Amino acid sequence: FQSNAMWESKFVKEGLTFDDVLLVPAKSDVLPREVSVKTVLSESLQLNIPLISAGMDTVTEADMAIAMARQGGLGIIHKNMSIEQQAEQVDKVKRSGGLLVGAAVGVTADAMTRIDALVKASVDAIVLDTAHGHSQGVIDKVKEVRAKYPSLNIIAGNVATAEATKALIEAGANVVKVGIGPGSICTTRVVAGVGVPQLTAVYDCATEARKHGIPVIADGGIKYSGDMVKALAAGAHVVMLGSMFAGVAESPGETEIYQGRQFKVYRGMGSVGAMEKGSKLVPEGIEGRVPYKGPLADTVHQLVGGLRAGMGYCGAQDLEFLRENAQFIRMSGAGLLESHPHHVQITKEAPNYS
Amino acid sequence: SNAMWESKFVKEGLTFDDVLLVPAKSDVLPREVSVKTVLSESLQLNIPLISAGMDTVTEADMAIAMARQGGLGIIHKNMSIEQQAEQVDKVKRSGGLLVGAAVGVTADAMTRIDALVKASVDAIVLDTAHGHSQGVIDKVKEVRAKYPSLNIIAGNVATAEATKALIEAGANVVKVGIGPGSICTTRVVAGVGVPQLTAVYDCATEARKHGIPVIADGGIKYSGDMVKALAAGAHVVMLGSMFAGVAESPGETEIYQGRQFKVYRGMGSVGAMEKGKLVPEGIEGRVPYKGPLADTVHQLVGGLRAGMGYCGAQDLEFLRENAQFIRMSGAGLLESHPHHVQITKEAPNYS
Amino acid sequence: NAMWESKFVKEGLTFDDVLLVPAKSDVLPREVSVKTVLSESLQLNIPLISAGMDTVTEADMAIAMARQGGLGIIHKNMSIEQQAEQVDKVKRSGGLLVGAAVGVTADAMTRIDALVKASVDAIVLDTAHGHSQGVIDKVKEVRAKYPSLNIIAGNVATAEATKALIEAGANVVKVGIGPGSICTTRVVAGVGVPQLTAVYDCATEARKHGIPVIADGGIKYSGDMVKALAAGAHVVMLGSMFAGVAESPGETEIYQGRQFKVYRGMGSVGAMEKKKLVPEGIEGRVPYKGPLADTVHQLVGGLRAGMGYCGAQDLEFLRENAQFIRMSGAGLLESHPHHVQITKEAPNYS
Amino acid sequence: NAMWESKFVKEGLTFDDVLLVPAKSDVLPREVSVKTVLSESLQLNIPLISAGMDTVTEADMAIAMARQGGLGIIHKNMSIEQQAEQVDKVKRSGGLLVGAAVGVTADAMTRIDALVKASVDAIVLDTAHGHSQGVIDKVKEVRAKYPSLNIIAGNVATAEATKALIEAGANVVKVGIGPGSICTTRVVAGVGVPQLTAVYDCATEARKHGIPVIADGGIKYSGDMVKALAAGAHVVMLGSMFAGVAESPGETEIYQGRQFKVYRGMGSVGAMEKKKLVPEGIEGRVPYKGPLADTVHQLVGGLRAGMGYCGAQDLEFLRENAQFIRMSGAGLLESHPHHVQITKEAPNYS
Ligand SMILES: C=C(C)c1cccc(C(C)(C)NC(=O)Nc2ccc(Cl)c(N[C@@H]3OC[C@@H](O)[C@@H](O)[C@H]3O)c2)c1
Ligand SMILES: C=C(C)c1cccc(C(C)(C)NC(=O)Nc2ccc(Cl)c(N[C@@H]3OC[C@@H](O)[C@@H](O)[C@H]3O)c2)c1
Ligand SMILES: C=C(C)c1cccc(C(C)(C)NC(=O)Nc2ccc(Cl)c(N[C@@H]3OC[C@@H](O)[C@@H](O)[C@H]3O)c2)c1
Ligand SMILES: C=C(C)c1cccc(C(C)(C)NC(=O)Nc2ccc(Cl)c(N[C@@H]3OC[C@@H](O)[C@@H](O)[C@H]3O)c2)c1
Ligand SMILES: O=c1[nH]cnc2c1ncn2[C@@H]1O[C@H](COP(=O)(O)O)[C@@H](O)[C@H]1O
Ligand SMILES: O=c1[nH]cnc2c1ncn2[C@@H]1O[C@H](COP(=O)(O)O)[C@@H](O)[C@H]1O
Ligand SMILES: O=c1[nH]cnc2c1ncn2[C@@H]1O[C@H](COP(=O)(O)O)[C@@H](O)[C@H]1O
Ligand SMILES: O=c1[nH]cnc2c1ncn2[C@@H]1O[C@H](COP(=O)(O)O)[C@@H](O)[C@H]1O
Ligand SMILES: [K+]
Ligand SMILES: [K+]
Ligand SMILES: [K+]
Ligand SMILES: [K+]
Repeated sequence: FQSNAMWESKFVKEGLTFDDVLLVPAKSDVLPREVSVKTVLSESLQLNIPLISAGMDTVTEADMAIAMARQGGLGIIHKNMSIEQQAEQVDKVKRSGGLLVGAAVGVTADAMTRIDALVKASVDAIVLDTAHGHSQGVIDKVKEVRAKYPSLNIIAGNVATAEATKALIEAGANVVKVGIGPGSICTTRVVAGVGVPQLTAVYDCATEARKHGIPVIADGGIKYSGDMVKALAAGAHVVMLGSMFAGVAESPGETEIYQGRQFKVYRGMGSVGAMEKGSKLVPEGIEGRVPYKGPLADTVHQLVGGLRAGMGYCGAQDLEFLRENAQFIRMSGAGLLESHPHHVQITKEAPNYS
Repeated sequence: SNAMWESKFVKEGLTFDDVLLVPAKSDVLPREVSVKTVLSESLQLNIPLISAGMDTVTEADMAIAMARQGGLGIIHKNMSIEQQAEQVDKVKRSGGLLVGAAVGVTADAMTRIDALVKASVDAIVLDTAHGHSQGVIDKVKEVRAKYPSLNIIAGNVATAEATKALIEAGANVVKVGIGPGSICTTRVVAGVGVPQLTAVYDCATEARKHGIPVIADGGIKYSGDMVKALAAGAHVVMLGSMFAGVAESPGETEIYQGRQFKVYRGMGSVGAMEKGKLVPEGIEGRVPYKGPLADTVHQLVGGLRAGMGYCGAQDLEFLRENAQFIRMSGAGLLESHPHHVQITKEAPNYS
Repeated sequence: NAMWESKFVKEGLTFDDVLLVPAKSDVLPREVSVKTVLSESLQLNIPLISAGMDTVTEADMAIAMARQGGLGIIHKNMSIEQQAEQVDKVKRSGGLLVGAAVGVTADAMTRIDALVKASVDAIVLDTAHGHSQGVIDKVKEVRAKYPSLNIIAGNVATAEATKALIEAGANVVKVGIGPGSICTTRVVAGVGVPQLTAVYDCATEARKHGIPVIADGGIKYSGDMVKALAAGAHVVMLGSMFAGVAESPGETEIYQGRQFKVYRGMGSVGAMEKKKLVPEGIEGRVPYKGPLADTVHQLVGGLRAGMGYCGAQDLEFLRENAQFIRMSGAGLLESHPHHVQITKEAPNYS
Repeated sequence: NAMWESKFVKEGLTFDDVLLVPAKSDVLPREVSVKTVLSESLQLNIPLISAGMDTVTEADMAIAMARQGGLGIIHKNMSIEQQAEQVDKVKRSGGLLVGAAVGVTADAMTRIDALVKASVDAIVLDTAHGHSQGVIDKVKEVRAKYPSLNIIAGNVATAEATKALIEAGANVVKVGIGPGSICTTRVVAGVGVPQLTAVYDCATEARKHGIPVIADGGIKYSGDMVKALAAGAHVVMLGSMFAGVAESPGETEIYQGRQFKVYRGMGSVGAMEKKKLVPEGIEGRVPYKGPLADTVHQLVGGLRAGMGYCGAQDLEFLRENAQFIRMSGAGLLESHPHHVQITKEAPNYS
């Protein structure tokens, strides 16, 4: 009947994102240079740094995955290519000294065929990427892959609620990817009206996944290295970055001079440009440019450096302590203005602030 | 009694940019969801879109295009009674299409309604600035007593009491929206308004008891705002600025800075009132030319279908009854839009 | 330990935080009564007062304001003789109501005596901090010598300060610490109360004694005046919205083909000159708007629209029954015109 | 589970989130006392300390700050002999008070020995994270060797951190992690506390031991200083507001016809080289302001006006009695001047 308790709970929940909070410094006994940033995603997947490059056609291919793995991270080779081409990218990364590599797979009828070639190429993890992870199609596809490959690392997403996280874990997924709408090139929340603020989404999903011993991945919305520290402190084992990697030298594509500086193309996989590469349509992403940042090593050094400093401020020896003990404090828009530089004209741009 | 003095600053309101829709378990794909909606027995739409009854938005060509897309058009009342009845008759002659017409609360209101009924209009829109007026209530009772089977759309209102008053007067559809229009200054020049998402939610809460649908009119800037309006209790949304740049809109295309634009102004603006001193409650402006209506409608329905898919809603009734929101700050809004990226090209659904 | 734990308890609201809730209405906007009674000998046909500033109100402004049904406050940045002649000029042109600003100094009573001889209708004892012992002692001194004189005291922003001035003998209290468009008090001194909360807090106290309050400062559109009156104020005082009017002092200057007029705070460097100075105001310019009658028509028109939305037959009903709803910053962007390139200016929105 | 469920419970306020509520005042701004006592051997006529940065305070700045009634902290980006000569130069200029900054290294004890022999008045054991064991162990090592030396330890932003440094030997605590105008700690590390909540939380613990705190960073206008003192701080520390005066280190540059001075964070690349460093500061420029005396007069002038609004005859009354009121971003826009095109620059606003 009309006894709709859902009607009066429509506007009950509240959500927080990175710019809403700060990490509260605590007693510390460990220097930043001696903290442990290693993380374990499964029994056959350990990362020395908690950084994964996104599986997008302007972010990660073979050269990016090789450079990411040599930094201690992981690269997800995108799926906007043929099955044999993607397997050739995976095989190229594997032969380069026994490095880790991942590959993205869509939820289509041809998914099992693509996963077969990736497993034959000795892929370490597949990423069942989709816009709405909490669908029956993704759930059924996780179970079919789990039955065929019991020892394969499966990364499933994207989700933003605890119930969605529970459904993917009991379907076979050993890693859950969190993020509906936070991406720098994403318009899902604008054209569809759906999303969860990324920090609340990471906290709600990690709350459910910690009951089963499953890690979660913070995917999208990270603009500065401090946002990565907040995502890990909110419960995530590892973060996935797109915009902060699209400008590095190992990224696909060359440099074009724009506004007098070198720029690189960065576009969403749900944009018009990306969807036509693998084919009106209602897009959920945009196309654009990010500044050129030189080699990947210089960017990863700044990222890890900011994490080590933040863990020093919080007294975290390893990521598990930060995940379980770090406390936040909420601030208003005025607090954000105070957090950034203010009332001073910046002359030289810093390696970690633009 | 100091009850009214102590409750002045108690209520709180939310707009579209304050909230997001929470994803839920989904068994349906966006292309297999149903966007149909029923306002009454004699007024069913294939898509939940109504074009605003404004002189720069909807005339005969716009109403014909809206109906052939599955929606509805409201012929504006800034014309003679014979001209509005003739435009209604043109739309009906184009294949029995659904069409509406706007009527004010004046002395010639019944005369204009008499001519619109003879033209076989499908719905009368008694539109006024303050729907919670005694004159508006009396007019609805005067029309309902004369035409017991006529679809009467009354507005605009923004509170639960006003919704109950118009329903008890005879209105079978209620229009919600005081202030949120893109060309509206009512909240600025008069200080009166209710945040549109809270207004829709409060009016639908009262209207759902009596089985009366509400129209979310004004404030919609992207296709995601329409999803939030329907999820908040609205059966159908009304759009103005989203339809002004469409080729089927009345008025020719102007050239400004080489680009193509179309005039868009509020019915309470100075220019609109001089057509048919003054204290205006709207402004006059221009919007970019968007081309044929079919391209704009495709993007709007596509975002709605994607939104219903995220929420696991097969039909619009499930969205109204089950969709949950989450509140966010301004920082959440900035995260929701694209950010820290130099946009290269404009998207079809993101301007 | 109670004062230490209550430092951050209070919350405050301003005009852009709220909207008025429409209500059942049986009255058309052209039927409403905008009259207001400040005292037995001070009745206004419109709830509008022009601020006592040297770029807003002099003889010509006060004459035009009073003819529209309002009131003008002649500023005090002039000699006693010159201010007495300004007041007499307004009285000699039809017997119009007029007010005059007076500061708290040793010269205060001498200036008040000349204004009273000029048949001034209301003295505005305007100071930066109305909640001081010097201002209170001055109000008792003036009321003792002039029992029938209308005394407007300010500025204050708390219920405690409102009660102190009423018990001192003031019959009208002026509210506003910081919200002025040219004011920097909250920036340079860190002190203030959000104007809508200040009006409501002071009106809550003043209504117990049957004393009206003036909402002074922060009004940038006609809708802000409606909110201030609905929050408990009997009348509003405007500065920036009258500084561009032709009847204001100063000439019109043209900048990039558009006319402007000078507008500055009385605590700015320029006003007090007319290194050792620490100002609490800035100096700037506002667009030229032409005759006062056009601005007043838009102002009263916007008020009549708002009173119609609220079902207020008179200002006393709106003062006691109007309800607000709070909104965020996204609600403010929705309230203003948005996502449309504005082609031409409106007479009440620029 | 308790630590997991309390992650997002606390809420923090900054300067632009609140205003000071005006109260009854029997005291004029010119007759209030702005003196403060940090310890028995460190008393200041005005509550101003210039930051220990290579673009803010050296010998000339500390001399001018001391002659104005404040204190200057010699930065540590120089050899031990250079810093001792700078401290000695300030002492030779009429027995003026001077402070010196010291880092937490193995060289710290040797640097402190040379500063003590130069008759330094207070050392500033400054570091990025004052709530670490190395900073605690260093304070205890310095306190044991110099029981009468004024030790200012920081930086911190938590009551627990304040207690740890107090029990280690520090008689003055410096509050501030993030709010600096040139600081990017909160951006690149994600760590910080809104400055006004940090000052209030740390002063809450410090006052239970009779220990003063220093509000360090985030002050953009004179009103922010009044809020920091009213939040519980005995004295404020300024960097950006002092870097543009003549007495600060560096020389004047020209940019777009105006005069500027270089101002950079000590955690910036330029300050540390004086691509392996991960900086927590930026390099920039600030407009030239002239002699220090003109800036100090506007700062103290804002404090005297704010204390007059609050009815605080001394700084102790302001810390113990001043009440705040919270406001939204709309209230912040009302606080600043608005809807008026500013024509002239005020000596205390932009
Ligand atoms: C004012 C700032 C912020 C600043 C100034 C100059 C330079 C810095 C740099 C950029 C170097 N960043 C920094 O040192 N970050 C930091 C972060 C977290 C922690 Cl826990 C620590 N912990 C230890 O504290 C004790 C002492 O040994 C310190 O040297 C350090 O090793 C340090 C920053
Ligand atoms: C990263 C994003 C957002 C993105 C990337 C590339 C492309 C897209 C596009 C723009 C194509 N939009 C999208 O797919 N929208 C969407 C919306 C709502 C729902 Cl419920 C679904 N549901 C189904 O999920 C399971 C699987 O069947 C999927 O194929 C899908 O049909 C999809 C978006
Ligand atoms: C805001 C919109 C959409 C708008 C559109 C065109 C024009 C207007 C104008 C600018 C004319 N302003 C308006 O009419 N203001 C208004 C304010 C308050 C009240 Cl109470 C009323 N009451 C109505 O008076 C007339 C009659 O319809 C009565 O029945 C009653 O409803 C009207 C505004
Ligand atoms: C409208 C403003 C703000 C303004 C207008 C013109 C000039 C001013 C100036 C810039 C001069 N600042 C000012 O006076 N600041 C102020 C601050 C705090 C207090 Cl407590 C007081 N107390 C007053 O001392 C003198 C005496 O009148 C006392 O009775 C009492 O009123 C004054 C400001
Ligand atoms: O076009 C798209 N629409 C919505 N989300 C996208 C799209 N393309 C990439 N994403 C997401 O955004 C993430 C990277 O965004 P960023 O790191 O914040 O710039 C990816 O890992 C995806 O999860
Ligand atoms: O001038 C006016 N004043 C106030 N509201 C108006 C005016 N003109 C149109 N509207 C409203 O605004 C709606 C369209 O606004 P939009 O869809 O946001 O651009 C219309 O359907 C009316 O409800
Ligand atoms: O310089 C000043 N400092 C602080 N407040 C002022 C100053 N000058 C005028 N005001 C106040 O600001 C009001 C007008 O401001 P406005 O109408 O909002 O622009 C006046 O009536 C005074 O109450
Ligand atoms: O580079 C740095 N990183 C972080 N904080 C800094 C740095 N340099 C100075 N600070 C802090 O910022 C204060 C001055 O900043 P300001 O007065 O707000 O502009 C100093 O007293 C230090 O506490
Ligand atoms: K900062
Ligand atoms: K986004
Ligand atoms: K509007
Ligand atoms: K102001």
